[PDB]
Amino acid sequence: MVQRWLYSTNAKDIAVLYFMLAIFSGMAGTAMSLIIRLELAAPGSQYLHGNSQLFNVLVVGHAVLMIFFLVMPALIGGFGNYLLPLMIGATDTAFPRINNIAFWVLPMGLVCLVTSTLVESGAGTGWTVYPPLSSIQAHSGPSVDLAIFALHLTSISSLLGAINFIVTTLNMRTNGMTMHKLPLFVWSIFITAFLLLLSLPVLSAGITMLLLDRNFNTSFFEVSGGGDPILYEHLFWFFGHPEVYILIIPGFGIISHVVSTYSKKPVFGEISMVYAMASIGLLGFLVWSHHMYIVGLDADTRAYFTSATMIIAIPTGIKIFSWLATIHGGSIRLATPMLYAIAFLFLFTMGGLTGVALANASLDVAFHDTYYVVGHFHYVLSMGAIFSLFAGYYYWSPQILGLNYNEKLAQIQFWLIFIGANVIFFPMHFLGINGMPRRIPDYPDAFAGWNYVASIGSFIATLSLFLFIYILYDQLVNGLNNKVNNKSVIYNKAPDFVESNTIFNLNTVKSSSIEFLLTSPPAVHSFNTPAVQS
Amino acid sequence: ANKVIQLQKIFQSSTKPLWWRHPRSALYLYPFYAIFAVAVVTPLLYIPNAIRGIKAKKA
Amino acid sequence: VHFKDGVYENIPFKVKGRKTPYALSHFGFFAIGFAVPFVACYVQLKKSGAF
Amino acid sequence: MTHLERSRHQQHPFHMVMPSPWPIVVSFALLSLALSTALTMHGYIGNMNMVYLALFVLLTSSILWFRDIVAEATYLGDHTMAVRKGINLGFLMFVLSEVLIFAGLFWAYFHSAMSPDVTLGACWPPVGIEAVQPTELPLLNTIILLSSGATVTYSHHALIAGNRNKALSGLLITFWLIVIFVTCQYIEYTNAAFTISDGVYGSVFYAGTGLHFLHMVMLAAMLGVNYWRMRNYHLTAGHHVGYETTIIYTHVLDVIWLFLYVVFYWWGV
Amino acid sequence: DVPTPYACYFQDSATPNQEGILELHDNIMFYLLVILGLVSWMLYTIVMTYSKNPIAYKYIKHGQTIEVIWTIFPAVILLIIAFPSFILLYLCDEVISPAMTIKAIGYQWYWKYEYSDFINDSGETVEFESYVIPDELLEEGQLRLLDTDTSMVVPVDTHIRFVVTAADVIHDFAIPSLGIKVDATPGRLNQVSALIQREGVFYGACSELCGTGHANMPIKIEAVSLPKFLEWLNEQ
Amino acid sequence: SPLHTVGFDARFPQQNQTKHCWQSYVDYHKCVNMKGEDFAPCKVFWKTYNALCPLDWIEKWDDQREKGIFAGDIN
Amino acid sequence: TYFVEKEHAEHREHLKHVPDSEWPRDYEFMNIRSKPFFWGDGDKTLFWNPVVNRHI
Ligand code: HEA
Ligand code: HEA
Ligand SMILES: CCCCCCCCCCCCCCCC(=O)OC[C@H](COP(=O)(O)OCCN)OC(=O)CCCCCCCCCCCCCCC
Ligand SMILES: CCCCCCCCCCCCCCCC(=O)OC[C@H](COP(=O)(O)OCCN)OC(=O)CCCCCCCCCCCCCCC
Ligand SMILES: CCCCCCCCCCCCCCCC(=O)OC[C@H](COP(=O)(O)OCCN)OC(=O)CCCCCCCCCCCCCCC
Ligand SMILES: CCCCCCCCCCCCCCCC(=O)OC[C@H](COP(=O)(O)OCCN)OC(=O)CCCCCCCCCCCCCCC
Ligand SMILES: CCCCCCCCCCCCCCCC(=O)OC[C@H](COP(=O)(O)OCCN)OC(=O)CCCCCCCCCCCCCCC
Ligand code: CUA
Ligand SMILES: [Ca+2]
Ligand SMILES: [Cu+2]
Ligand SMILES: [Mg+2]
Repeated sequence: MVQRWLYSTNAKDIAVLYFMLAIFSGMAGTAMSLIIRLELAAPGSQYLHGNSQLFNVLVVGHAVLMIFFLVMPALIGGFGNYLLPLMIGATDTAFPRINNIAFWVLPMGLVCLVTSTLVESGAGTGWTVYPPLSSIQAHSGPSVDLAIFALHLTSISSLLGAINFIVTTLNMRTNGMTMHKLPLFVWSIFITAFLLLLSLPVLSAGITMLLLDRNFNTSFFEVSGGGDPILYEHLFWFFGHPEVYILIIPGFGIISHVVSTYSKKPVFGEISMVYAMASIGLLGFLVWSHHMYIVGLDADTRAYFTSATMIIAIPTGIKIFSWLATIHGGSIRLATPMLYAIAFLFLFTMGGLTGVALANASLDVAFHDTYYVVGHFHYVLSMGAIFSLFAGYYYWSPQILGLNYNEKLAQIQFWLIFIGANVIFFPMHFLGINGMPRRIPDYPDAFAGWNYVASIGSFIATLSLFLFIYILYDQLVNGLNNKVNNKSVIYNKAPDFVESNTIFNLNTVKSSSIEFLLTSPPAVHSFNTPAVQS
Repeated sequence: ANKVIQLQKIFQSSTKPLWWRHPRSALYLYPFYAIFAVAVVTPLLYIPNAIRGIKAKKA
Repeated sequence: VHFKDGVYENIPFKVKGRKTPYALSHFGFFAIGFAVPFVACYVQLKKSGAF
Repeated sequence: MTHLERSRHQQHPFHMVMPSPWPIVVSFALLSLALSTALTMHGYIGNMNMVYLALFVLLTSSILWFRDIVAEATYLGDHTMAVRKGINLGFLMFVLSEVLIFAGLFWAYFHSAMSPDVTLGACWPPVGIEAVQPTELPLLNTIILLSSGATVTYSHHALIAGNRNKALSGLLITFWLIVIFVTCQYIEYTNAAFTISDGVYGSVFYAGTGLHFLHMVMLAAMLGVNYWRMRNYHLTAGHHVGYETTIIYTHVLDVIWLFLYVVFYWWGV
Repeated sequence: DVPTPYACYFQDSATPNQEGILELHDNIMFYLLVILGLVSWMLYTIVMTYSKNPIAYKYIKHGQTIEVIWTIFPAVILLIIAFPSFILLYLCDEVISPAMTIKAIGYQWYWKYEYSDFINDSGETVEFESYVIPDELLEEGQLRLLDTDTSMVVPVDTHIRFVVTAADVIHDFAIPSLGIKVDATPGRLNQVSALIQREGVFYGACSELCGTGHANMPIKIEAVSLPKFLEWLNEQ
Repeated sequence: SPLHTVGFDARFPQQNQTKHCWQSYVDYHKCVNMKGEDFAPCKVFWKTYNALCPLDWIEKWDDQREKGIFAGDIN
Repeated sequence: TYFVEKEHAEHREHLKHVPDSEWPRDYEFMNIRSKPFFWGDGDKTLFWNPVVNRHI
């Protein structure tokens, strides 16, 4: 018991620890966004007693927890470590001891970020940590150091895990499976592992150089020694954009499996889906300065970055039309995973179309630090990547756990988050176009209207999260009963039209990936004689 | 000298964990565990002062 | 190493055959997560003299 | 070997590592290091004794992890052809990431030099700064490094051919050549007329060449590990993977230093 | 000139640069509405008809005609709006024949204005600092978090060059109704141009997180007539 | 109109204008170091570095020249 | 390299006799002290050499 969970070398057990830590962290990051939305409900001091430093501290904590401690350890640390070895026939990962250190650095990085908010005054800097606001003159004491060490520990985690993902895919495939025969979810973790390998080392240069200015009398970014603050932004954003794609592509591969299963059709143009995922991962290294359109760059620099940013809309739109082509002419089964996937196609398109407006440098003059930007990236990260994370859990957890969930309770949960997420973020575009800046705890009185509407939706969506916590409890205590009563779905594919009920019992599963052919909780020794395909 | 084959048969017929099979492994593992405990506890005994803003008087 | 197989065997926590109800573990674990932002606020508002 | 005997052996070539304590003990040393350094840089801890202990425990805990990989390959036979091919591929992806760390330090150098700031004098190097001349002690270093990539080539090929003495001598020389490079940079540092405190020039210069200095100390530790293993008969004429990873390392560091010497010493001076 | 409650559109424009920014926003939204009309319709009429289809068309897996066509169509649309977006980019970057230059410097939670053309009758530098009026000192009718204790006075129908920098950390000079937004970085000077076509008061704010006082550092600009500006200039 | 200020200069056509101030200050001080403090068209530089350059910047460079620490090469 | 290094040793010997009165004055960017180093006296670097490096 001690050595199964502290000494582990099994990739399935480690993936369970990842998901446990990932979900404990989304609690804290949701609680911070609730405190933030209560202080923005009306003009004046509301709940924080006029402490503007504390409001800024909670905004940094909110972004770091959601990105580096929820979405990455769950989509990649969780689903990647559990389903990638099973989908290719591997008996383990390569490097099983590397696989274990890449988890145990995240608990130590949390007891570095939490103690950062409790020491002196915390880090009220934004998640980008620009200098000179984050140097020792404008932020004294050890708070910004402890936040940098936390970011260092998440980079060790993601880099070590990426090296392991790349070797396993290239070296440990089963008999007959060639690189053209991989499932689309395996392709999405493989391409993501390469973006992490080529972007993380540039971020570790930028924030280690920021640590040197603060404590070792160095002038990379200090203006009195010749340094330049605009250098830090080039180094930070050269990792940033690749990161947003490191957060959506694993969700692109989940959406492919769910949509194909509940249509009873194979993915339309499956080979052009891999080519599109590779083109988006390559064009995500050539567009980073759309995040610096107003800092004073040249006009010919800005005209290049406009056209480079726009052309990533072509490969992404191929994936959107491809997904609509597989459900056309299908036999659609509206279980809970299918509901999230259909909402993803509608809410991701909206968030991506507000990005096309932002891509032009001329128009971004009216769209800088404007709530309009906040509206763009919560449509693609919270109705995007988050919706694909719910779709995954409802798709694979009955197999992984051996326990079913209450179906009609889960459709109530879906509608409560779909309604509540739209109420928070749709009026954010109205505030931004009229000119409301971001990162403020207080505003002029003409912005009170839409700010009240968004704070109401924030309560609707937190209630939907508390219903999900109860659904987990019901699945773990009543999961075996959910199979014998009629409170859950047993088969994600139903018999075909002319297929009789008893013929269907000969082959219950019609799957194009291995994972649905294992025992319900898969065995700890899953393959002895290797699997074989033609 | 060459001791690959002799150590090869000691290791492959042993019940103990891998890091314990060599006859000389007691001399490394006993003092490391004691040193590992001091190096973890002591920084933790200082967070109370850091939250309270008390600085060490090295002067 | 050889482990066991089954339903409640691939998780680190105990759900059945325990003395205390599993509800105290399940909701206590997610309560502590939801409660760390409020502990931070308390310390910092007690430093500014607001309390 | 019939069906009965084939049943007693694995059906796949891959390595099933037993549970170990090291991955979670390294993580605790990493947190003890992070908590100690931030607390001493800001006065909450009086001296540097606790930072010293955390570095010592991060060091002796990686040694024990490396000690368990020696036994799994020399005494247990767990490194088959497929395990060997995966290890090589993981190491090439490690050095590619480390190469891009230098790529970020070369960006910072070129950003500061092509359009220099006016508080410097709008000139590179800034006024009053006396820089290191290329045709000097740095030219002895670029020859000492190029001279070790050819004595390591004949040691590797003397081991494949079965010559022991020639193999053992072409490695004892590569060791003392990297050692000589390391103390030559030490002399060049305690004599330089500027410091890392001397503005943006002393920051980008000592960062690019100071990181490379730290890798060389790691490179000299690897050739000493190979020396013990080759002299005590661990390495065989066809199975020596701890050696090829070291060899690829000495060649990438050679190319990186070549770039440093052309940009930081010949173009930027 | 001022934000209004429940507003869902641009504040009214006073310069040709903000006239052109709005024209490009509306031109782009014409095509984003065609695309959203298609995608939402195909999504709706696929769920409503194939959730009741008992036999799936499992042998349809590719199409050469539609896949080429739907790769070319997004490229034509993207090219249509890049033409006016490039023209606006170079029309706003030019600063040709201005008649006056004003410097604005950002500080830890106030602004600072300097006139150094030496046009006033005594030929000095005119300079003052601008602070938000605190809540305790407001007079009834003044606007919270907007009104300042001093303002910047400019004439109408005059081309003006703005020069922006900073003293301590990064700030941002921004006025929504004038089409102005530019970072204020310690160490360098950026410039922008304007030409105001009507009189009034135009409000803005700091747009680069600068610490606790990031919300308490507004910008207020008054545009008056030429004889009226010379009288104000020659006194203060 | 009685309003005049410096115009477009082909050496500095971009948004970044840092070197326009610094070069006019540098040219002006070396114009008076050899051609004398008073020179009809030596005022052309004096107007430009005054119009578009912060007063705190000039204040710092003046103090540095007094101690021989100005980094510009004016002598 | 020995010849070129041997010359620099005498140049170090001459500077060691120069008193601090005619040491050239620092520029604005030289000897940056945003906050003291947390070791020793707070004013010296790792490879600080009193003969060639000075803070006045
Ligand atoms: C992962 C990304 C992510 C997510 C999910 C969210 C979710 C939310 N965010 Fe935030 N947000 C950011 C990333 C994210 N945000 C970033 C980067 C910033 C900018 C920081 C900066 O300005 O410096 C930001 C800033 C930001 C601001 C700006 C504050 C200011 O500028 O100072 C506001 C304001 O209201 C806000 C609100 C919200 C709200 C109300 C939600 C809520 O609606 C959430 C709704 C849904 C949920 C409740 C989450 C689901 C719950 C889980 C635990 C999932 C579990 C699932 C399974 C395991 C299957 N966010
Ligand atoms: C999941 C995360 C995610 C994703 C996927 C994206 C995707 C895109 N983003 Fe976004 N972005 C963020 C996360 C993300 N972004 C965050 C967190 C910030 C703020 C960071 C911060 O400041 O803290 C940000 C900010 C940001 C900026 C900086 C703006 C500013 O700060 O001022 C820009 C600039 O252009 C941008 C544009 C785009 C574009 C063009 C896409 C494109 O990939 C979208 C393409 C998709 C579509 C276009 C939809 C479907 C397409 C079709 C159906 C084809 C047909 C269409 C046409 C013919 C037009 N976003
Ligand atoms: C703050 C200062 C920076 C410190 C850096 C972070 C320190 C964390 C790791 C501490 C070292 C302990 C040894 C673990 C490594 C190991 O043992 O590699 C050895 C592994 C063992 O494989 P196996 O046992 O899994 O399989 C069992 C098979 N026998 O071989 C491989 O994988 C092959 C590929 C080698 C790649 C190693 C990469 C080096 C890790 C450090 C990467 C840090 C990147 C960030 C850089 C800043
Ligand atoms: C506080 C109670 C103490 C009682 C006193 C003992 C008296 C006898 C009572 C018997 C109970 C013994 C107590 C032992 C502790 C215990 O069983 O539950 C206590 C455990 C804690 O312990 P932990 O091992 O999980 O580590 C963690 C310690 N930080 O709570 C929990 O994690 C609850 C967690 C549940 C939420 C996880 C939901 C995830 C479901 C898995 C889905 C995975 C999907 C994967 C997809 C990739
Ligand atoms: C996580 C990934 C890592 C990304 C790293 C990006 C940036 C790294 C570049 C800096 C690396 C260290 C530079 C060498 C030291 C140096 O600078 O040389 C030493 C300089 C030169 O001596 P002097 O100034 O006295 O002049 C000589 C006149 N007689 O003295 C100093 O500096 C003193 C200050 C000590 C500097 C130590 C800084 C340690 C923090 C970084 C640790 C290394 C990073 C991780 C590496 C594994
Ligand atoms: C301050 C603390 C810092 C600690 C860092 C110490 C680093 C010093 C380097 C010591 C390396 C010893 C490795 C020997 C192990 C061995 O035995 O490798 C030999 C084994 C056995 O194969 P065989 O061919 O001998 O077979 C024998 C005949 N059958 O093959 C391998 O495993 C190959 C993998 C080796 C890779 C080692 C890891 C290298 C990257 C680590 C980087 C960590 C720091 C990164 C910081 C940025
Ligand atoms: C997903 C992101 C979508 C981006 C949308 C951002 C906003 C874009 C600009 C939209 C202009 C709205 C018209 C203003 C009407 C008005 O005049 O408003 C009038 C009143 C208050 O007005 P008043 O009393 O203050 O003064 C003026 C009094 N006449 O408000 C309202 O009736 C609110 C009604 C909301 C309007 C519906 C918006 C529909 C647009 C869909 C866009 C689809 C996105 C395309 C793909 C990305
Ligand atoms: Cu100045 Cu925000
Ligand atoms: Ca408020
Ligand atoms: Cu981006
Ligand atoms: Mg900004």
